[PDB]
Amino acid sequence: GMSNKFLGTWKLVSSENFDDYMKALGVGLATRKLGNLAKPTVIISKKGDIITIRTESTFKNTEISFKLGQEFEETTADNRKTKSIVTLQRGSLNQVQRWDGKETTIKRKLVNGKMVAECKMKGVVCTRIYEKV
Ligand SMILES: CCCCCCCCCCCCCCCC(=O)O
Repeated sequence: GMSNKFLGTWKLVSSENFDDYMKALGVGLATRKLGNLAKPTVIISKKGDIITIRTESTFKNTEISFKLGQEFEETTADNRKTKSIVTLQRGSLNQVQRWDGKETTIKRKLVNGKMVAECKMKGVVCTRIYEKV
């Protein structure tokens, strides 16, 4: 299953191309301005085969709980109501969200002890680097 090295608290230290990613998702300007300023904490935990990813920031908190390979309903930080799934691939923790005939992916992987999130929408790609704290 998911590596235990994902478990714990992670802090955003770098974000690249997040503004264009949010645009591609259809996020409006005022929300994007706050989104670009946010430096969330992400807390990954597990109870049995249920994994929880909680995101905390001054602007927005989100939380998803899921089993790998099992579709679930998600309300995103930007309040999209999506059909989502999280699966592993070569140890990467990969999330897909689908809504209104659209799709976006968020791939979270461990790289030299950091967690790197790569987000893709319509060929637009974001990279967010987190330090374990
Ligand atoms: C919770 C982040 C700040 C709030 C930003 C709200 C508008 C965009 C939200 C949707 C995209 C979220 C992608 C997060 C990927 C990650 O975990 O780094």
